[PDB]
Amino acid sequence: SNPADHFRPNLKALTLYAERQHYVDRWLHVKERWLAPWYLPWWSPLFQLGTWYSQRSRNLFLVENHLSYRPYKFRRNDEDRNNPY
Amino acid sequence: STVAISVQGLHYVGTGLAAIALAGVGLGIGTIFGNLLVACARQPNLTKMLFNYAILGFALTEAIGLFALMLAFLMLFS
Amino acid sequence: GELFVRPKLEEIPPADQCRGFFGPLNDSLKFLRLLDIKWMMNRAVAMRREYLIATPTLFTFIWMFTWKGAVIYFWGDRAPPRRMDWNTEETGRLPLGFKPTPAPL
Amino acid sequence: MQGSWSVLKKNCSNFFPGLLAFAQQTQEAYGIWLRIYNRQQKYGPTDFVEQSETFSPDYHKRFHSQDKNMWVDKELCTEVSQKEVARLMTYKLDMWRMAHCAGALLATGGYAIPFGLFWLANDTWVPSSFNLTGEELRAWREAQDLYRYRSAPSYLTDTKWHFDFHAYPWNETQERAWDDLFEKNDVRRDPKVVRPAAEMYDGFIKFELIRRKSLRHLCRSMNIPTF
Amino acid sequence: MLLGGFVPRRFSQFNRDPCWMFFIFSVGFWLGEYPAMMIKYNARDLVYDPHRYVWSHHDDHH
Amino acid sequence: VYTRWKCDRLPVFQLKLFTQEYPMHAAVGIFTIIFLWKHMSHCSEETERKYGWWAGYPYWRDPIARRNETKYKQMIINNDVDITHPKWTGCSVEQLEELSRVV
Amino acid sequence: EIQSRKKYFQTLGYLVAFIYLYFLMPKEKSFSGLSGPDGHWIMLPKGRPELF
Amino acid sequence: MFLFFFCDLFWLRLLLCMYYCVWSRLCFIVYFNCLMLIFDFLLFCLFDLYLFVGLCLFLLLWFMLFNLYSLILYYCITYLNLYLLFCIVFLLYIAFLFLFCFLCDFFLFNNLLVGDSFMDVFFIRFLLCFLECFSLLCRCLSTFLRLFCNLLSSHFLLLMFFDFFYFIFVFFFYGVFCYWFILFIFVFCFCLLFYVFLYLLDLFAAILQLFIFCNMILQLIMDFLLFLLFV
Amino acid sequence: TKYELKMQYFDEWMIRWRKFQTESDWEIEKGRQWWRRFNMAVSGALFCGLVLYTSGTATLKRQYGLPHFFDIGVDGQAKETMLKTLTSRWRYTPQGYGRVLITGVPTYILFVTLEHYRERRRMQQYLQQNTVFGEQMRRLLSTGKIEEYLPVNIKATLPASQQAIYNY
Amino acid sequence: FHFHDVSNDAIKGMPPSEALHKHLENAQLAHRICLAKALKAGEPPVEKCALTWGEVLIRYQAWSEYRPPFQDSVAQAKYKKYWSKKRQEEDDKNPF
Amino acid sequence: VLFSTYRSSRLVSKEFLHGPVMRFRALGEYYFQRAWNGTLNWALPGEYRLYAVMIPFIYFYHRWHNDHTLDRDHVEKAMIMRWGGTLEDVRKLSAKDQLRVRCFTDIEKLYSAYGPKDTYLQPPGDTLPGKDFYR
Ligand SMILES: CCCCCCCCCCCCCCCCCC(=O)OC[C@H](COP(=O)([O-])OCC(O)COP(=O)([O-])OC[C@@H](COC(=O)CCCCCCCCCCCCCCCCC)OC(=O)CCCCCCCCCCCCCCCCC)OC(=O)CCCCCCCCCCCCCCCCC
Ligand SMILES: CCCCCCCCCCCCCCCCCC(=O)OC[C@H](COP(=O)([O-])OCC(O)COP(=O)([O-])OC[C@@H](COC(=O)CCCCCCCCCCCCCCCCC)OC(=O)CCCCCCCCCCCCCCCCC)OC(=O)CCCCCCCCCCCCCCCCC
Ligand SMILES: CCCCCCCCCCCCCCCCCC(=O)OC[C@H](COP(=O)([O-])OCC(O)COP(=O)([O-])OC[C@@H](COC(=O)CCCCCCCCCCCCCCCCC)OC(=O)CCCCCCCCCCCCCCCCC)OC(=O)CCCCCCCCCCCCCCCCC
Ligand SMILES: CCCCCCCCCCCCCCCCCC(=O)OC[C@H](COP(=O)([O-])OCC(O)COP(=O)([O-])OC[C@@H](COC(=O)CCCCCCCCCCCCCCCCC)OC(=O)CCCCCCCCCCCCCCCCC)OC(=O)CCCCCCCCCCCCCCCCC
Ligand SMILES: CCCCCCCCCCCCCCCCCC(=O)OC[C@H](COP(=O)([O-])OCC(O)COP(=O)([O-])OC[C@@H](COC(=O)CCCCCCCCCCCCCCCCC)OC(=O)CCCCCCCCCCCCCCCCC)OC(=O)CCCCCCCCCCCCCCCCC
Ligand SMILES: CCCCCCCCCCCCCCCCCC(=O)OC[C@H](COP(=O)([O-])OCC[N+](C)(C)C)OC(=O)CCCCCCCCCCCCCCCCC
Ligand SMILES: CCCCCCCCCCCCCCCCCC(=O)OC[C@H](COP(=O)([O-])OCC[N+](C)(C)C)OC(=O)CCCCCCCCCCCCCCCCC
Repeated sequence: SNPADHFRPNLKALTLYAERQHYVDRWLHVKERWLAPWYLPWWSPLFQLGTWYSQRSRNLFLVENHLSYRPYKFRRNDEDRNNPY
Repeated sequence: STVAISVQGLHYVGTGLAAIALAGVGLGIGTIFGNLLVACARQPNLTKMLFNYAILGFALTEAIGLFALMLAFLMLFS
Repeated sequence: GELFVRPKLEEIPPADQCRGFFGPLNDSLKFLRLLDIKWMMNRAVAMRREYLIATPTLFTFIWMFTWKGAVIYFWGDRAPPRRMDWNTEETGRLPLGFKPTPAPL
Repeated sequence: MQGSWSVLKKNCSNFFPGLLAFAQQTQEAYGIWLRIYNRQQKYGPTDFVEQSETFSPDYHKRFHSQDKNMWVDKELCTEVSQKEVARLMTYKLDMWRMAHCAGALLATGGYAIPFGLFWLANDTWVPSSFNLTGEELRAWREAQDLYRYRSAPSYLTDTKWHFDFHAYPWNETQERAWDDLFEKNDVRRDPKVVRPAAEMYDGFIKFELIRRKSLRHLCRSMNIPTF
Repeated sequence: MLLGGFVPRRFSQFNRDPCWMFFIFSVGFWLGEYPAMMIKYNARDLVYDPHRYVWSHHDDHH
Repeated sequence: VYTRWKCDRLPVFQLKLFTQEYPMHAAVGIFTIIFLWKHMSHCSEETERKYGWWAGYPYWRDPIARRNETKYKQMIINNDVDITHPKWTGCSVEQLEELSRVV
Repeated sequence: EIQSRKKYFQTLGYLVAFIYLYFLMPKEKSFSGLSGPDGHWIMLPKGRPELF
Repeated sequence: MFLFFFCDLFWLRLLLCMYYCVWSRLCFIVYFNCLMLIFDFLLFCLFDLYLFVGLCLFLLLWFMLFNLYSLILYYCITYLNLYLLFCIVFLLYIAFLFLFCFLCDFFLFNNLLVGDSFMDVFFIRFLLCFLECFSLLCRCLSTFLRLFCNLLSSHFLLLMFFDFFYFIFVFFFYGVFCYWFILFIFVFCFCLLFYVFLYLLDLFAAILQLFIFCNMILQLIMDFLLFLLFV
Repeated sequence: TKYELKMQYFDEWMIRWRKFQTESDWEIEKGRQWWRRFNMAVSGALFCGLVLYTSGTATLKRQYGLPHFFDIGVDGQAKETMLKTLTSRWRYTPQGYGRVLITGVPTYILFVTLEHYRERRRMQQYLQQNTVFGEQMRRLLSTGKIEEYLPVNIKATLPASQQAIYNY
Repeated sequence: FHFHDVSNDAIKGMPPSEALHKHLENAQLAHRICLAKALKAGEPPVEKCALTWGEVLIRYQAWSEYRPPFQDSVAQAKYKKYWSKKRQEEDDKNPF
Repeated sequence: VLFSTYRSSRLVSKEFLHGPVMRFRALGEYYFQRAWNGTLNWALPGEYRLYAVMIPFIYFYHRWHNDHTLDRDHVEKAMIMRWGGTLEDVRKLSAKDQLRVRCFTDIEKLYSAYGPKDTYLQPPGDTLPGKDFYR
């Protein structure tokens, strides 16, 4: 135990936390702001690169019909194997 | 009945078993050098070259022991 | 290892000489060549087109080692439980007396 | 050459006249190319017309073969004059650079405008039609020559180093040819002395086996856009 | 690569080069910190913490 | 004579190095970075308590609770959230007042 | 000349960084709470009542 | 979660800036074989077979600045994590593999089908091809595992032995003044011998492990190289 | 019109509030998936056709000539038929950048156009829905902002065993 | 008022939807109790009821994300394929 | 046109900070630019004195950091847990008492796996406080 503790980074300075929802929403707002202007047509490769893959992935998530339960990604406690909630 | 039992000392046993792996590794290394001598007395002009290969062999063979040793530590420190 | 030279048209043995799982699929059995995987493998080896056997394998491994492995691990569907929580199909519908907003026009 | 404000003003002033001239040159060059292409398809060898495949011996990758995929039309003077061929070559260079710029515009929509400002500030990648006077044309040619100077030595060094590191000439005459091929321009090279290097290198790397990095250096030296 | 440089023949020569002067100072620190620990941690008046059984790292990591 | 390493400035050489010398390696690295930040950028509170602190989690002050309290206070104050709304409490305001008078 | 000046400035900057890191910078998440930050949340929404 | 931390190389970066503002020749390289792939003259390769030299040199420098200096007490190997090493090896190995695959030459994989036409294709050759395709990925995994395990085991052993030496030196040196002084002197001499032996072993093993780390990558590259003969 | 910028917020919200996904919305998404696959298939077919048409004559002769892998007889007949059909008339056979453009630009345009108009179709479908998702879509297009916790505000239907929270 | 039992033993034989809803209800009950105490004391609610509100928020996020699978042809086929009679008998036999 | 891509576009004069730069280069070059200073992959020099100087310095600053920043956390945790479970409780002690406690922690560190186990295992019948003393 004590010997194992010697293999840690020794210059940790600061830790910041952010919810996935929050920064995903902020990123989407940035993307909408930069892809909104008229001088970037929807058929341009840049616009499709920005939008199509995200749309496809979100559609795949929505279509999902799984017989098992996937525990919430951001639970308070994910260390207990016998408690998915 | 249904009991969730947690024994603590078992992590020693497993650890010891992992060390048995070294019994091969060690032996294997010896074999290499054994042949090395029989190869240096059979063509000494290549000694240096042979030595290099032996070292390569040692480094590959030793690697395996480390794997086992890692497991021991994992179980010995958990 | 060494350079590979494709065989000439005259150096390629005839299809009738190839063997399947049990035996050659000669006349009256030619259409079974499509279904016999071993016959196709032997034919590919005979024609020096061994890549048809090797390329799909390696790529598949890569595809598993790179992209599908993690997808199955993180997003795959585990085995269903014994007592299953089916959907009653009651959720989502708007309540009685609700006045939905008009659609764009 | 580096970008400058004077060149930016020059190219912004002559932007639309340059585009109109480029369009006229495009029509003329299409006519010339149509004549040449019809003649090639009609009187060309079977391998040249059918685009015979030549694969490398190591990785079996197709590339143009100098013997089979290139054909000199000895009787082209009847249909097309020398000046027309020169016009077509110049237009091909201008059209390549314009095509790359247009592709960037279509790809990035309106976000290419600042990059267009960087583009018009330098004569390296603008068409020759943007110059409406002798002095402007001279400066444009100076920019092209500067790019050639920048790119050529890398190509020459790549070729020479790879050969010298992995092979040597067979005989003394080949040795002299190879050594004299890569002399600086301040001395005059005798073509008769240097010619055997062509066969010596044909033994090493034909045009069909040219590597991608060497090709990039060559296209840089030829003022051909590479991105 | 250990190719060359000043190499003192004996202890008395460590003072013939500033770098080896710093080295011998550091060696003095290294070797002299052990006697200090012997004196400090084997002292007569050193007393174990009365509350040493209140908490230990062993129960924490377990 | 012109060389990329000697004549170009550092950002330009960086772009050239990772675009015309090692483009595949850069692509794979970016792929791996995206994967790491998509699947290995989360830590639960229990995980932090078990492993997130050098000497161990100081339960005697519970800094995680204070951090969350600051977070939620900031969100409520900035977003003008009415935490007494029935959806948060599961009961009407009048029932809440009745409960307050009871307890 | 250029590299000498650049490396001189880089050396000074690295020296300052080294001193701060190994002699002034506190380690985060201290047990006692006397030194270093315990972490905090960022990118929280602001002025979005409809979000809740 | 975003953790802000720093590597343990800042002093070494300072020394690099101080000592390499001026040019110096390099004549000793841990993995020299990346520079000499071809040994028979008149053989040449159209593939960019020297592309690995720069990455090899930088990787050697980085791993040496970390691993070799880690023998100094309290020096930290900042990157010592299993999955981080997996990421590094994944980058290098998969990048070169994708370089060979993007070539779109399927004949390059003909050698994967092991054996000759005499061997049964489905029951022998195809199973050997399966095993070889598996072995490529296993080589990647073994490379990164071998690099991680060596460092971890060596440093665990060093820490434990140092702890034992501190214990006996501090709490049993008084025996020098006692009648059992000979036992303590024997033990102390044994500990000094063990100290020197461990340090020498670690110094050799670090360099050798870097050599093998680069050798695995170069072996991946060499397995798919084809050489033409000048005529 | 750029529907993706509007629809990304809606899709993220639906994922966050997927509990209230009726079977109708699920069918809508499945139809979107099916149409995406169909668009991929047709675009790939167009790309293959353009590649085949622009292929060199020698390339076609090698590809659709002897030997025959199976040698059944139908294989040879089909290969000869295709080879004759392609080599009968004159074909523009560009190389390099030109073949890239000819083969790719039509494919990209077709795929992008089909996908964009299917996105518009999905937006209309969700507009016509009589579920909470449809109401959210209408509110999004009206006010321009996604109203989270809408299902619990307007008291969207819940299973009989989970209506206690609405009991106020 | 009464808190639901969401212990591991109770949770083991429960559907995911029921467990999530019970957790949400427990969070709401705790939040309303804390708010009632704050109102009785007269102090502001935000200065006392922030953590309980956050717990309600996180339970809402976990509760709204889960959509029980629809019972259709493919889902029923998968369930019947995995849960054969042999597997059901084996599950019954196992005491764990 | 805005920024040059060439390193030749100078931003300062050739003589800017010439003196300090020359002193810095003199410091760098005196010991390193020598025939016997042949490095192994730029990391291990041939000059002995570089080792003799840099190994002690690296150890010294690493040890200072470890003693004053890293191990201090464990020491403070032991003090807090064994003497009240709160910082104020520890501060209620005098500096001498804290010194005694910290030195006992050092003792435990030096024993580690080889010292007596009665430093943390309470023998039966011992009269000293147990784990439930403050609970
Ligand atoms: C609106 C939607 C947009 C979609 C998104 C697009 C995104 C941008 C990508 C680029 C798009 C093209 C940009 C315009 C290029 C200009 C036109 C052109 O081809 O120039 C000829 C020229 C030909 O080059 P080459 O090397 O000589 O060709 C060798 C051939 O053997 C040459 O053959 P040859 O030797 O026999 O000689 C023939 C020559 C003989 O002719 C002549 O000599 C006369 C001159 C003719 C050409 C003139 C070009 C002028 C260019 C400048 C235009 C003015 C710009 C003004 C700018 C300022 C404006 C204010 O004539 C030709 O050049 C013909 C070439 C073949 C035609 C290519 C066009 C095909 C696409 C168009 C049809 C699409 C239909 C859609 C249907 C939809 C169905 C569903 O093109 C180029 O220089 C190549 C483009 C360079 C940039 C490449 C960038 C990467 C491309 C990747 C594309 C991948 C697929 C798409 C998806 C991308 C996703 C990532
Ligand atoms: C109206 C006009 C007419 C209509 C339009 C017509 C069409 C126009 C478009 C087409 C034009 C084409 C021709 C263009 C030629 C010029 C190109 C060029 O740039 O030349 C260099 C050009 C100068 O050219 P030059 O002086 O003429 O020299 C040319 C020589 O021949 C030297 O030549 P060279 O060959 O040596 O130079 C080449 C160099 C060109 O590059 C450069 O020179 C670099 C330029 C940037 C340098 C920046 C340095 C300064 C950095 C400052 C940082 C910030 C400082 C602090 C600021 C504080 C502010 C408060 O290297 C490259 O070519 C590298 C290419 C790399 C390609 C990267 C591809 C990535 C692909 C990704 C992977 C994908 C894989 C597939 C995945 C598939 C997955 C499915 O550079 C500049 O002028 C530098 C400008 C710097 C601007 C300020 C710094 C950035 C400001 C950013 C503001 C952001 C605001 C928003 C922020 C929002 C935050 C939320
Ligand atoms: C809220 C609290 C504040 C924090 C906010 C943070 C916001 C975060 C947003 C969200 C981000 C999420 C993702 C995070 C992922 C992190 C991953 C990570 O850490 O990986 C480990 C990894 C460790 O890398 P490494 O191996 O240690 O090497 C990186 C080192 O920087 C060394 O590498 P290198 O040496 O190769 O680097 C090149 C180096 C080459 O060498 C040098 O240039 C030497 C200097 C080195 C400086 C950098 C090292 C820093 C050392 C520690 C700090 C130094 C002391 C600071 C004192 C602070 C006092 C409070 O050159 C530079 O560093 C260029 C900058 C030079 C600046 C010089 C300034 C001179 C000013 C002179 C003024 C004079 C005024 C006179 C007025 C007179 C009036 C009369 O970190 C990174 O790779 C970088 C991560 C950065 C991610 C982006 C973060 C966003 C930007 C935040 C900027 C905040 C600015 C505001 C702060 C204000 C004070 C509170
Ligand atoms: C050149 C490169 C070389 C170097 C390689 C270097 C790398 C190593 C190689 C290995 C790869 C390493 C991995 C690196 C990471 C790359 C990314 C990655 O892995 O992403 C996977 C990732 C996996 O998806 P995911 O994110 O995990 O999500 C899973 C969901 O399934 C996603 O759902 P979704 O909504 O996105 O839809 C996906 C859909 C994708 O598929 C579709 O959307 C529909 C089909 C698309 C067809 C595309 C065109 C094909 C050609 C059309 C026809 C041409 C000829 C026309 C003329 C004919 C004349 C007669 O797939 C499915 O869902 C499966 C549907 C299967 C239906 C089967 C129905 C039964 C009947 C048909 C089969 C049985 C027939 C028996 C016949 C028996 C006869 C006796 O993405 C995908 O695979 C899907 C999106 C991309 C689709 C691209 C479609 C084109 C593919 C290329 C085709 C042509 C080249 C291959 C042949 C070459 C021959 C020379
Ligand atoms: C923001 C936009 C994002 C875009 C995303 C899309 C990707 C990027 C787009 C394009 C980017 C620009 C650059 C592309 C590469 C340029 C390559 C190049 O320089 O070629 C020059 C070359 C010109 O030189 P050339 O001398 O005229 O001819 C070449 C020589 O023959 C050469 O002679 P050779 O001796 O080298 O001969 C060998 C040659 C022979 O080939 C050729 O050169 C012929 C042309 C290619 C034919 C490919 C079709 C083969 C047959 C497919 C059959 C599929 C059946 C499936 C049925 C399914 C039924 C259920 O190569 C091969 O043999 C390679 C065959 C391909 C093997 C593919 C293996 C894939 C393995 C898949 C692994 C697993 C994947 C994941 C799992 C998926 C499933 C779950 O160009 C071409 O030949 C054609 C270029 C076409 C460029 C791509 C056009 C892109 C259109 C995009 C449409 C979709 C957009 C989607 C957007 C989404 C929203 C944003
Ligand atoms: C190419 C091969 C190189 C081989 C070099 C061999 C060096 C031989 C060193 C001999 C002994 C040196 C003793 C130093 C004592 C310092 C003071 C001290 O107290 O230290 C005690 C420390 C630790 O001793 P300790 O463990 O007894 O400390 C006790 C402290 N308590 C009780 C608190 C725990 O000594 C060391 O750690 C020295 C180990 C050196 C191992 C060799 C490292 C080589 C790799 C780094 C090379 C750096 C070169 C840089 C050059 C510039 C690069 C650009
Ligand atoms: C305590 C637990 C310990 C567990 C330890 C487990 C091991 C962890 C090891 C971590 C370190 C090593 C990581 C090595 C790298 C692994 C890579 C990997 O598997 O990542 C896969 C993952 C898969 O991504 P994904 O997980 O988002 O997959 C999406 C699939 N659905 C939507 C169905 C859920 O890749 C990524 O994360 C990167 C994705 C973005 C970059 C690629 C985009 C292009 C995709 C092309 C195909 C599809 C689009 C169509 C074509 C293009 C059109 C423009």
